[PDB]
Amino acid sequence: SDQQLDCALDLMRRLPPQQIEKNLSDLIDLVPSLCEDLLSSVDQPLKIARDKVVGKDYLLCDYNRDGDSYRSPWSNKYDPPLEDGAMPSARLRKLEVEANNAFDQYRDLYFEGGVSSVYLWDLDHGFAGVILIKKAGDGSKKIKGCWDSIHVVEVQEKSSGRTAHYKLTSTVMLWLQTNKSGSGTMNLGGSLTRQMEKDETVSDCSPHIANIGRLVEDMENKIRSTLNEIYFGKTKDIVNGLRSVQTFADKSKQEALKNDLVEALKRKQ
Amino acid sequence: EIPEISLPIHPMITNVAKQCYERGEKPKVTDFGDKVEDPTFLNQLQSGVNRWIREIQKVTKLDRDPASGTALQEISFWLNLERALYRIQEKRESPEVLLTLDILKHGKRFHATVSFDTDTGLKQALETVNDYNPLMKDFPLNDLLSATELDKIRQALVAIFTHLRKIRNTKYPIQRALRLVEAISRDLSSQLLKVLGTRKLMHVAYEEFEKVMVACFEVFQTWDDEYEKLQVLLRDIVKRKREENLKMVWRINPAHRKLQARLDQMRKFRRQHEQLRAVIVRANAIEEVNLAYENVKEVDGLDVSKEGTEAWEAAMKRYDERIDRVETRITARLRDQLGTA
Repeated sequence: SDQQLDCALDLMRRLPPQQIEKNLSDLIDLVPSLCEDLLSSVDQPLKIARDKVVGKDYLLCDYNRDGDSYRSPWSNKYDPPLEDGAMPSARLRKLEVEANNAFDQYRDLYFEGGVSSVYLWDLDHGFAGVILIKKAGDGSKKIKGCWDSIHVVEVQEKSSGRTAHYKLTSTVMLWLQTNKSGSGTMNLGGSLTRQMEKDETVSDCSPHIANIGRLVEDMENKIRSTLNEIYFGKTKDIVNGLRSVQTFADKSKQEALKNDLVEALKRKQ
Repeated sequence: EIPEISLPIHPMITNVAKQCYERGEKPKVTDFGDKVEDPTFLNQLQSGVNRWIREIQKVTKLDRDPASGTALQEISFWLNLERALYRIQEKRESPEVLLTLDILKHGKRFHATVSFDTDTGLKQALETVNDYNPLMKDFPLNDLLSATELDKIRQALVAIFTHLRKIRNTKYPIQRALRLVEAISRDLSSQLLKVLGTRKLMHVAYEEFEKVMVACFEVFQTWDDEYEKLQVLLRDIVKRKREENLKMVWRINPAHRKLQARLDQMRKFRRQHEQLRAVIVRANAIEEVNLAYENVKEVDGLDVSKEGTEAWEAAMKRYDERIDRVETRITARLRDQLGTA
């Protein structure tokens, strides 16, 4: 049933990014023996939890999925009440609380709201973390958007000397809508994923978390940019290439002179 | 062993409190009046408080090698730190020092006031002290002090470790516990050294020496099985704490295996003498091997390890060779004694 899995992933690849959760559950309802085989490479939105003791929010994924509970980084507690989970290193717990702090600053600077979370775990010669960012559109506004970001980062620290090897994998799951009069309703799905790795020197002024912050910042700038120009301009190009606004036989004139100049440019070769 | 340094206050403040002491009035903060909100006054106050912070930090962060000195020295050192940090809290809680703090608070200078409790590591030092405070009081090391009988040592070793079992709730470090164990073995070795001294073991018969031998291995087995129980104890402690994957060394070479190995070589040594001296009695090879036996073995000399290998590895295999060469005749002699007929 391995070909069945390949076609299943391609089906999710071509599936409409509006009902990712429901249709993923449906596809799992086909072959439930292949269920938690798909929940590793099928990108879907996030789940907002609620830290009761702190009064914050924290997102849900597999990295915080300790057993079947979730480690709330604002409290380092598990919900459902599992007092047998895998607590992170106390060292990494302090590094994680400052990580959550720095990314709250990051999130507030670019997203001006939204929910974020940064979990962490070990490595033999380093550590690794995940960065969840979920920005839903302004509910008051008509723009029904939902920015979703997941950043798999793996700090492969070298021997000593404080130089590292920062491996990072990201993912953006966009969502957009406008109920504008000129467009009626213009829905706009979309999703990206990239990888980047750099070896920035670690120091007392340049900790690991700062290097990760620069990488996440650059990565999201590239993804948002890349999206907006390449992919969205590509869609605009497709709509313009399908139907043209200019009347034909006028386009035959401009394309006529265009082919004339094609002959002119390829005439003096 | 621990510096206990008092906190000096400015002399004019002492004269003011002295003036209030002549009356019985509590020396108020605003007694200085205009002198409170002045630059040089608060300047000198912060100078004194800053030196106080350095005096506290002089002894709070103090630490030495956990295996430096004997076991009782390190254990008593932690005890000294406990009571000494309480004395630092005593000097902190006096109303005169609080009066200086009130001067800096009333003069809107929050720096020395907040740093008097945060910059001083006395708070965290006292909380760790209190975490180790019941663990350091009523330690049964005296059970190990006057224990000359190996049975007293058996029950003593089990008692001390069962009292030490409360380190599951007080976060005991790994390497600290291992150096602690080696310190325990240090005193065990010292006690056994004088025990072998007051035993006159080189002259007793194999009956009493056999009983003493078995008692020695009794103590050693109490060490091994109870130490494995302490090993499993610390294993589950590290599991319940969930901190990291350090390269923790459990390859412990304590102070008692050093004598245990020599005992083992003597066990097989007595096997040679057992079959021989127990039967040979039954032509002068009988006498002659007991002659050469005692001649190459009567000089163990308080059986320390250093000279043990240093000269006794040669004298040891030399004793083997003295049997052998001495016993060399009997083989071919037996070939005579019975092969002729």
